[PDB]
Amino acid sequence: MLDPNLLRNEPDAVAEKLARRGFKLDVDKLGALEERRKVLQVKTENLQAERNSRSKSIGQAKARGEDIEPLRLEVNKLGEELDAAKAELDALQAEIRDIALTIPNLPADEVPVGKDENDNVEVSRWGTPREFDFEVRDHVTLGEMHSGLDFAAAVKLTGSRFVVMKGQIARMHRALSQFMLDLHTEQHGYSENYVPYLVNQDTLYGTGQLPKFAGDLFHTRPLEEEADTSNYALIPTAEVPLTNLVRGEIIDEDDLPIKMTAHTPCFRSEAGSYGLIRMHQFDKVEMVQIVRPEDSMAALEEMTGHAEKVLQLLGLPYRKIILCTGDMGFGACKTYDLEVWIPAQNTYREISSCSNVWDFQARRMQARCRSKKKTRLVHTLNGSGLAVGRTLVAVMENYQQADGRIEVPEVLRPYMNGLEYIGE
Amino acid sequence: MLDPNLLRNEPDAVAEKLARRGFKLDVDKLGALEERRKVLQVKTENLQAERNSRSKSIGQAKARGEDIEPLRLEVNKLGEELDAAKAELDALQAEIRDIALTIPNLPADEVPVGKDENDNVEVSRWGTPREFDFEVRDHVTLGEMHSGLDFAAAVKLTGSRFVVMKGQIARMHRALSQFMLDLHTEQHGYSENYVPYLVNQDTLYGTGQLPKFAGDLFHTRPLEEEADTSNYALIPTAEVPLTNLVRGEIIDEDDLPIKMTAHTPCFRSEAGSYGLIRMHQFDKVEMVQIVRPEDSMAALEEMTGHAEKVLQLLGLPYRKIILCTGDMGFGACKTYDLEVWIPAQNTYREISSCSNVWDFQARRMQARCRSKKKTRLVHTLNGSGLAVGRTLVAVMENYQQADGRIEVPEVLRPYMNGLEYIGE
Ligand SMILES: Nc1nc(-c2cccnc2)nc2c1ncn2[C@@H]1O[C@H](COS(=O)(=O)NC(=O)[C@@H](N)CO)[C@@H](O)[C@H]1O
Ligand SMILES: Nc1nc(-c2cccnc2)nc2c1ncn2[C@@H]1O[C@H](COS(=O)(=O)NC(=O)[C@@H](N)CO)[C@@H](O)[C@H]1O
Ligand SMILES: [Cl-]
Ligand SMILES: [Cl-]
Ligand SMILES: [Cl-]
Ligand SMILES: [Cl-]
Repeated sequence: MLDPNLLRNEPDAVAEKLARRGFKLDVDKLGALEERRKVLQVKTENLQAERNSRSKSIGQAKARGEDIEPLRLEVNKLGEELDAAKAELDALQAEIRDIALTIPNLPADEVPVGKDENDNVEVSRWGTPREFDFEVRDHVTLGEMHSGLDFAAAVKLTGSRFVVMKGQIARMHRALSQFMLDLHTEQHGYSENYVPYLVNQDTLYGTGQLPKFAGDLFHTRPLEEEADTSNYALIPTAEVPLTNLVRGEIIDEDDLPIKMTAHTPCFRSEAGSYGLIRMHQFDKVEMVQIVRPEDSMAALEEMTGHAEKVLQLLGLPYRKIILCTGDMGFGACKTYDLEVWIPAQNTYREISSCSNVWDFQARRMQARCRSKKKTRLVHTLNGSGLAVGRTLVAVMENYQQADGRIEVPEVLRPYMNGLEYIGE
Repeated sequence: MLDPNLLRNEPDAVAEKLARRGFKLDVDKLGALEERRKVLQVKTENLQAERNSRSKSIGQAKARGEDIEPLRLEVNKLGEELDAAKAELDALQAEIRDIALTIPNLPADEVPVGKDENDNVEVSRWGTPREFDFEVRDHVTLGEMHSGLDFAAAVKLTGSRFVVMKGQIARMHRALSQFMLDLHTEQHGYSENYVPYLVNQDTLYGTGQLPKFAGDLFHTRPLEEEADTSNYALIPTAEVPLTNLVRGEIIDEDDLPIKMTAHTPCFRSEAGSYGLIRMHQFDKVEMVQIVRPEDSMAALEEMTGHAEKVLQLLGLPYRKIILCTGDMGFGACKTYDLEVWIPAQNTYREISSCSNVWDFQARRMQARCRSKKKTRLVHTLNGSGLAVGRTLVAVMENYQQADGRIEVPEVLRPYMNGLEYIGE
């Protein structure tokens, strides 16, 4: 959520910034509700003043032995009017909140104005794409040659946009996630976490999947024996459980930054999309940071660096892209995307997204920090380090040999019993 | 499913064997439906004989120039009677099938007759429980001392029967699953697999979770853009996707055994149950075997051995229990359970279940083998090698020191950057 004070005091500048990312802030609707809220706030106060007075008058009557019955009808009619007003006020505060929750984050000033993917700016690149001395085979070809990718088996087991990985390919996918977690926990100061893969409605509201993106998720039907408390959704990213670990907390500023990593499957309905490029299930090693507000922009650099180190150590050429206002996620105020070289596509494909979410989720979770005094909202960040299946594609394609074998990157050989190549 | 021929030809012996496991086979209901099926089969044949004859008579009329209109009414009335009969027959064949699918597996003759957990027989044991020279702390205590188990964080993120693991505890849990997969793939001839965690209705019918155990599962609501093909359930065990990989196949007997392993989260509604002992989500390294019918009992020994090797290499004392007729799972014909020593409970707790499922799932999946000649059903087996959270509990409790630190078992130190102990 955005600061309610900016929406009440500077709506025209908020709308101006939100328009840059393609959101039209309905200033007139919002202002009408906001105005009716103040009118109701006063109406309850006046009704309470009148009730207290008539009730103090009913006291003078009971003391003077007067007819204390007409004033009793007066006080009860006021008590009803008060209740109707508090009811209208609560319903109104709920409508404003519902609206507040549909508003995306305000973008950082250094974010370039743009409409879509074509307006994102390349800020840097590393490594040089391999000059192949043969016809480049794609990851589906390479997978099937090695009997390691089986899309038909997954359709039989579940349906489309699912995969079954077998043998050395499955081992490589596994090695990649172990290498990522070990890098981040042993070298980048992240603490490892095993989190639930099903989360509740409060958690989803916390990181911003709710109320607007329910359709992007897999929802589980409630359990018979947990009838009213098991309305769960499958996690779309480890950012969701990880960021919510500080939900409703007041952290000592000296205990910040909190750096968390986790390796989980990720589940996406993939609505609106028509091999291992966009699945319903995919693994990702996630990085989450809880920081002081003064440190989030530094933390974004640090975290992107951590994601970049995975690519560098695996010898995978990539480029760093700053997203434009119109290509960011709902909760982001600034995003860097890392795009890896895919030989078979003769282009760079997204492998990570690192964002500074500002105080947007902290406001929804009421995640604050103290100095050591008064409290204020922390900032949150999240980035992939990395999306494992996309890394596997990149490794298979970039390390393929003329004979169809796949060279195991040096850093993965200890995770693969010292194996030099996939296949014979 | 059981062999339809045993149910039709030897029902009294089938019922006798099923009663041993507490199932009352409704021989009289089944026999009534079976009988009405044969009557309908004949009724359709007679109606077809009559229609063909009257239709051949209608031909003699068209040839002789006779009134070929009454016979036309006769042939169409017969065609209707045929349709009603084929409709009654199909509805009946569906009722019989529905019943066939509720019947549990017939138990092996060496399975002891018993009513519950108290009638299971200990067949062997390994190792001696540690003689503690201090007050034994439980895994919740040990977890919390090391800030590695957080049950309150999981309730906030999702709800009850979920856990959040952090730091060296999460690392140890991770190390355990890596050690298990590496043991089974490098030493026990299992091929590694990355499978979907959501599966379809056919898959669930295949391994036997359906039709009887829908309530034990988490079900996902169908996706808007996959409206009629996304009625999925979360996998309760990797046995489900793994065993179904051979569904509808005819395997060359020389390609058997098929040995598959996988590390997945497992999701159970846990209906009827009132720390890390019975969660809604838990990890398990599963072993699955597809074998010739002559090899399943040998394969059960082999697989239990593979599960036992995990416990031995981790220096964890355990006992091997043969389940009695009344304590087996629906699809099992024979089960060995490995139960590990839990110091804080002064008893052995289940860590693995290894079963010979016979041709029960193979019959549902129509998974057959040829020699490279004619075909016959394969046998399937599955066993935990092992349930990861239960192994973590066992390791934390059995390796705890007087100062609260946890000694890292020798085999896990390479998976934990050479760490000797958890905590300082
Ligand atoms: N549906 C999907 N399928 C696959 C995929 C990957 C490999 C094989 N098969 C499928 N990757 C996805 C994906 N959705 C996202 N990703 C990959 O995940 C990365 C990060 O995802 S993101 O949505 O851009 N951002 C977050 O979720 C944040 N928590 C930061 O990680 C992206 O850069 C992609 O590489
Ligand atoms: N709900 C549950 N929770 C936990 C658990 C474990 C650790 C921490 N928290 C929870 N373990 C379970 C469990 N249900 C089963 N297990 C563990 O899984 C083992 C095998 O499960 S079983 O249902 O007995 N059999 C299968 O699923 C077969 N696929 C063979 O593995 C059992 O022996 C238990 O140790
Ligand atoms: Cl429902
Ligand atoms: Cl505030
Ligand atoms: Cl529905
Ligand atoms: Cl048969």
